[PDB]
Amino acid sequence: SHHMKIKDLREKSKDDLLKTLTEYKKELSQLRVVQQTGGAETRLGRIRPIRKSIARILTVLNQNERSNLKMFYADRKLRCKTPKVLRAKLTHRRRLALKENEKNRKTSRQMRQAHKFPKRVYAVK
Amino acid sequence: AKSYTRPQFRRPHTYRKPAMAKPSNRVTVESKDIAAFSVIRYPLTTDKAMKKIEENNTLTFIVDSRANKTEIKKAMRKLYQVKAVKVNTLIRPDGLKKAYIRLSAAHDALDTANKIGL
Amino acid sequence: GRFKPLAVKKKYAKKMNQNKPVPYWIRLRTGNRIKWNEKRRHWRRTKLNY
Amino acid sequence: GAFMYLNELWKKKSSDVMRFIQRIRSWEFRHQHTVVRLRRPTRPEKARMLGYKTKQGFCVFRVRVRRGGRKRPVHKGITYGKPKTSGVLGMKLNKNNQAVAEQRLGKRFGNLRVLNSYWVNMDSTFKWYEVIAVDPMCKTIRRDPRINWIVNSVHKHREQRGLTSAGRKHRGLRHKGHKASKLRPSYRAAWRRNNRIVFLRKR
Amino acid sequence: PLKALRPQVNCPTVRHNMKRRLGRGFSPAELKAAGLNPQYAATIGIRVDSRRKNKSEEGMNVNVQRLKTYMSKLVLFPMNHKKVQKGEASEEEVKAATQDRSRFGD
RNA sequence: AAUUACCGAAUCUUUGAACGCAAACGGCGCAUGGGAGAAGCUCGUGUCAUCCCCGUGCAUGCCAUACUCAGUGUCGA
RNA sequence: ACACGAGUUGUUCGGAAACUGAGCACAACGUUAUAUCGUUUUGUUAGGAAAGUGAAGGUGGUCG
RNA sequence: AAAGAAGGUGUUAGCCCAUUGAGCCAUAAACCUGAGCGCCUCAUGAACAAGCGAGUAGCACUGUUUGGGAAUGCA
RNA sequence: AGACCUGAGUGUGGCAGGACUACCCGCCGAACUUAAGCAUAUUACUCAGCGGAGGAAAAGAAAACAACCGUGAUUCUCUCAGUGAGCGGCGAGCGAAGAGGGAACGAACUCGUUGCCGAAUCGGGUCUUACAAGGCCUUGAGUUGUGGCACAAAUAUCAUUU
Ligand SMILES: NC[C@@H]1O[C@H](O[C@H]2[C@@H](O)[C@H](O[C@@H]3[C@@H](O)[C@H](N)C[C@H](N)[C@H]3O[C@H]3O[C@H](CO)[C@@H](O)[C@H](O)[C@H]3N)O[C@@H]2CO)[C@H](N)[C@@H](O)[C@@H]1O
Ligand SMILES: [Mg+2]
Ligand SMILES: [Mg+2]
Ligand SMILES: [Mg+2]
Ligand SMILES: [Mg+2]
Ligand SMILES: [Mg+2]
Ligand SMILES: [Mg+2]
Ligand SMILES: [Mg+2]
Ligand SMILES: [Mg+2]
Ligand SMILES: [Mg+2]
Ligand SMILES: [Mg+2]
Repeated sequence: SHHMKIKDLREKSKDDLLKTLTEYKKELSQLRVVQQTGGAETRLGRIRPIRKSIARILTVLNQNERSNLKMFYADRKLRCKTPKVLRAKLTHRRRLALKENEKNRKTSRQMRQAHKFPKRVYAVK
Repeated sequence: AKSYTRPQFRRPHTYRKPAMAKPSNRVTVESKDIAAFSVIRYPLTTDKAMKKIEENNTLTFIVDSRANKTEIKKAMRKLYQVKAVKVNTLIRPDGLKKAYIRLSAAHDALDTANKIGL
Repeated sequence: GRFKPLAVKKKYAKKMNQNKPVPYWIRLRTGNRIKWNEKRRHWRRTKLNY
Repeated sequence: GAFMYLNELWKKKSSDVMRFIQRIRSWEFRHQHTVVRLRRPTRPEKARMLGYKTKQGFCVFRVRVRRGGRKRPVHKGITYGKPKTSGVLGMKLNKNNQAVAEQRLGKRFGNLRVLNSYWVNMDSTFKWYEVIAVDPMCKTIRRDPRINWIVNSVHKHREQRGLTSAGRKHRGLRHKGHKASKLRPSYRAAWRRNNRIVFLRKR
Repeated sequence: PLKALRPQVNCPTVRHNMKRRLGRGFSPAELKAAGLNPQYAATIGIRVDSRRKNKSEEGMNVNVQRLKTYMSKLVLFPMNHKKVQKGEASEEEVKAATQDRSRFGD
């Protein structure tokens, strides 16, 4: 029956997606009254296709909010006020670890000795 | 500073700056229109419930257990175009919260309960 | 008595909703194992003590 | 050089001038807290020897420990069993107080990786040690090649495991030859090695 | 080679005087007697030992001859295989070249 | 628009190191923002007093930092 | 007992919001190899700058 | 049969089924390849008389630890 | 007035806290047992207790072994060696190291000091597709010293354009 496919659901705006969310929370709420007052097994039984299509509208609304907010903090030099829900979640230990732009830092002498005496490729016969 | 008239040195009040308001910490939509479908769940249809619709004026619903009586009245206005004058909530031994909702005597209880359908 | 915390009332409410038998159509599935409920608590035999 | 005058002045610790300065210092240190942060180290010649630089993420704390031996904490001095284990007062801890001072800093200020400390001053009751710590999240410390090793998470509490200089003292790792054969790399690393009943396969 | 070149050193303790084995590295006097920079020799496959003292000329000349043999077998590929910089391979040598798994470098 | 397996995008109640304060309390704050609002006021709309919801900031210690201070500490006009 | 279906309605009732008591022990401070230890109401924390409240007045839109 | 492989199927399966090979297809980074390969930018290899770790080491007493004994290590 | 020093208060950006804990590092630390009793000794520098990491940890680059024709960081293995070592009511019992055959191994480097330089440094801004080992700017730290060059594998300093 009524079943929001997501391909025709990602082309909606933020206002029409909310207007069809109130449409489908309302249709679920007036099937919770037929689930308590008897209920034919055909009218009841549209409880999964509504409740999983509410889950499709909310995952289009939420994936369009993180997309339009990740492209609000990586745009410029505002990346110190980026909220931590939008940052790259790794292991806790991997965020504190030395990045590889760091950790290969070396002395002016340590650069010289790898330039004055570099490791040669060679063979033997 | 100067003019120390008390026997002990209490802390002088420096200038103290307010804290910045952060932009956001939640990335999730929350529709204010669907927000009262979680307050009101479904009506009861028991024998004590059917008697109170006819004889007193009241309607009976399972509501969510973490709502107060004020926000149940406001959900019985936006969902159902009726006026609640009195809500008497009750957390059941089942674990659910049941509300008895008396209408304003400008609104018929059966005319609302046919539109809901029960 | 009358005094209970609501967190004790909501634990006592879960055990009332668990004290229901196995339905009959469970006994008709393919790889069935369950005849009876093995956890039917009675208020006199065994005490929860919440 | 300027170090050589500072270093040889701190070898004259018993002379009348350095006994005056340590007199004043030991007065004003026992009217401070157990753990005190300084802007600059009290001995800059000995702090930089030991690893401190006047960089951004380095920081020095002066830590106080009490002197004397270890009273065994048995109840009422009553202990049981064999008479060799009966002593309460003459027993002595197997960690020096410099290590104990470094562990009291780093168990208290958890976000800081302490490297080693040094002796500052004695009293009849207390000893003081400036413990050099370093902030591993400071951008100066992460980008600097000769100190960025401290940011790696194997150095998290070097003090609690005996990896500082004062830790390596009470482990016996000042010695290498026949004077340390029972204790290289560890006493437990040699106990396990010398006592595990090896079962060769074909035997 | 899978294993770098190691010197021939004697064995200590008069039980083992008449024996020889492979040392840690060539001293920086056997290397200079072979006309070879010790910092440069570590890149072209030679182990170097700054600690060993060379207390006789027979034990020094054995390991110089190991270095003189090794450099004549050495091929030493170019950095840039178009612009050859020094005495290096000539790509008829940088294509016929092989390695050993001879378990000692011998 | 099957179903299953896998995984990158998300959701993830109340708690718990648990950290606004508490706690056999589904309890109570101080700033701040949003909401709903049948009394009022407005020329039924707006606006909306308390009341009532919802988000965020706020444990403590420390490191770095950019402003307000204390000191018969040493100076200095 | 067993199965099924119900049943606990609050401005004022009891509690909390919101009291103090015997006491407890968070912060602070000290101790301890170790905090999982001590002190913490005899008016009362802490070598101990823990009051963020504001009388009166000055500054300039409102009511006699 | 380059496949005999050992699981399933109503009763003992190489032939009933799945398997058991050569290889095909698709890949966020990372990994590996004349330190893969260009461009920009940026570094820079080779040519042309002084001293070196001080409440430290040691020593004494005590305590412990060790095969370490006129004292192995430590406090 | 102002400064410097030593301390506060807030703002901003961060971090520590608990879990696991087989192995590993630091401490703490027994007794039953054995000695045909038992107290030294043994069990055992083990169990239990407390703290702390990692994918391993710890060790590691000679204030080493040797006494040789010498060896050459650490770790591990077989052996040394249940020892004509040693310790021990010299009782019960305990207990190694060097050498040699191997595993691994591109294995080495960084400060401090000294000498020569002296902010050439670091952080924040900002501009280059860029939180550049880039420019340019900053009293913000810093001269109570950040950085560079040389120090046994050494043959030394600055230029510069090839
Ligand atoms: N026959 C009795 C059994 O012997 C078994 O062990 C027997 C053998 O397995 C064991 O042999 C051991 C060998 O396993 C171990 N890996 C090394 C040892 N060299 C051998 O021992 C051998 O040499 C010794 C003298 O050196 C002889 O006394 C002994 O008889 C001989 N088997 O010695 C025992 C003599 O037969 C078990 N210990 C046990 O099941 C049981 O006591
Ligand atoms: Mg050994
Ligand atoms: Mg809480
Ligand atoms: Mg019953
Ligand atoms: Mg001494
Ligand atoms: Mg922990
Ligand atoms: Mg036993
Ligand atoms: Mg017996
Ligand atoms: Mg244990
Ligand atoms: Mg390591
Ligand atoms: Mg320097």
